[PDB]
Amino acid sequence: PIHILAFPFPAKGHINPLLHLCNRLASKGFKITLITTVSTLKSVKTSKANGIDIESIPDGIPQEQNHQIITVMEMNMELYFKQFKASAIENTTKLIQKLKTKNPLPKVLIYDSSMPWILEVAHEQGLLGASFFTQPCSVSAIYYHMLQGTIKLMVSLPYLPLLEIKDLPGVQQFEDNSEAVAELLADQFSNIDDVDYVLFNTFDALEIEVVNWMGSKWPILTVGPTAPTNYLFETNTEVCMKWLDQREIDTVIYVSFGSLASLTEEQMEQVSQALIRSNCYFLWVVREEEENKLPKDFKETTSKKKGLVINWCPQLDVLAHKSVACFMTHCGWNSTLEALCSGVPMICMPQWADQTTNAKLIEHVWKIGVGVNKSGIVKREEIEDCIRQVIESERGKELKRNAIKWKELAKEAVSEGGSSCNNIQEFSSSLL
Ligand SMILES: O=c1ccn([C@@H]2O[C@H](COP(=O)(O)OP(=O)(O)O[C@H]3O[C@H](CO)[C@@H](O)[C@H](O)[C@H]3O)[C@@H](O)[C@H]2O)c(=O)[nH]1
Repeated sequence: PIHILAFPFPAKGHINPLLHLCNRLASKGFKITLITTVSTLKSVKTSKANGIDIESIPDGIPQEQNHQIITVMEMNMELYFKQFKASAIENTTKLIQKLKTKNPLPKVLIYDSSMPWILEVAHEQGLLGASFFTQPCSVSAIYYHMLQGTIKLMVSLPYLPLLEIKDLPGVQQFEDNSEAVAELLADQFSNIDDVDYVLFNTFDALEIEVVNWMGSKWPILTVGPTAPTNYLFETNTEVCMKWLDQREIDTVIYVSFGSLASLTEEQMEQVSQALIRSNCYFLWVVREEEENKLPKDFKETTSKKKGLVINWCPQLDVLAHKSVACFMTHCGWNSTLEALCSGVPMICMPQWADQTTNAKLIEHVWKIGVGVNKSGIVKREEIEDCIRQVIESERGKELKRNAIKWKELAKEAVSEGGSSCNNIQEFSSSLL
C-alpha cells in the first residue's frame, strides 16, 4: 500500500478533522501513520480499531501539570511556538528516518496548515507535502489577505460579507500573544505555491465564490466534511447516547464550547441559570478541568431534572441524534461544519480566533443560527431569548429548514459524484 503520514497540530480541533480524513483514506487501502505529541498521546484512549499506526514525538515545550499544549503555549506564544516548531522539525525528521527502515516506505506527509515549515521537512525527506486547512476557505482568505498586507488585525474583503470589527478573527483576545497569533495565521500562506496539495475541510457549495477565487490562484482540493456524515479520546458514548434515546425529537439543547475555550465562573453561572430557567433538556459538555467553575450544586443536583453534564461526548453521534433541537456552540469550525452537515441550527457564542467570523457566517450567510449579544458578559436573559428564538419562534423553524438544506448539500458533496468525493479521489489517484 501507499503510506501516508499525517501530522496535525496538537489540539483536538486539528487532530479530529485530520483523523477523519485518514480514516477515509485508510478505507481506500492507504496505510496511515499518525504523528502525535507525547501530551496528545496521554489523552488517547482508543486506537486499536482504526488500524492506524500512532507514532509520538516530544512536545518540544514545557510540561506544566496536566495542561494541554496550547495552554502551555499561551504562557509565551512567540517563544513556545518557535520551540514547538524547532523540536517538531527535528523530531519529525528523526521519525521519518526511522519509518524509512520499514515497508511500506512513506510517500506523502499531510500536515496541518498552521505548520507550513513542515513542507521543507517533507521535501527534504523525498515526500510529497499536503497542507491541510482546518478552517473554511472564507476565514482562511482573511489570513491570506493579512499576509499580502491588504488588512492588518466596517471591513470589506473579496467574496466575504461586509464585516463589523467584532466579526474579524479574534486575535486581540490573546492579549500579549495577539501579534504572534496574527503572524502564525498569516504564515499559513507563506509557501502555498510550493505545496504539492492544498486541502480544505469544506465543500464547494458552502462557499462557492471564495472557493472559486481561491482556485483561480492555486489548485485547491475541498475535501470536507472529513467527518463521517470515529474518536481517539474518551467520549462517554454509552452514557450520552442512552440519555439522548430517552429524549423526544427536537427537545434537547446541546451545549459545548469545544476543547480549548474556558469561560469564567461568572459566565458559567449565566449559562447555567439560562439553561435551568429555560425549561429544556440539555446536554452540556463541561471539560473536567472546567467543572470546578460550575455553580456549587449544578452538576450533582440542579441539573439532574433536565440536564446531562458530561466532560466529553461523542459529538458526531450527538449532533446526529433526532432529539437535539439546537446547538449552543463557541463556533469552532469543526463544530460549525458538523452541525450544518447534521442539520442542527445553532446559538452562537464565539470566544476568539476564527469563532467570531464563523458566527457571522452562521447567522448571516448560511442562516442556520443566531448570535448572543454581549453586555463583556453574556447574560442569562440574552441566552434565554436565543433559546426561544430557535426552539419556539417561527424564525427557528426557518433556521432548521436552512440547516436541513445544508445537510443535503453536504451529503451530496461527500457522495459519489460530489465535489468533495471527486477531490478525495483526485488526491488518491494523484498519489497512485
Ligand atoms: O464533547 C465533545 C466536544 C467536541 N468534540 C469534538 O471537538 C472538536 C472541537 O473542534 P472545534 O469545534 O473546531 O473547536 P476547538 O476545540 O476550539 O478547536 C479549534 O478551534 C478553531 C476551530 O476553527 C480552530 O482555530 C482550530 O481548528 C482549533 O483550535 C470537534 O471535532 C468536536 O466534534 C467532541 O468529540 N466531543
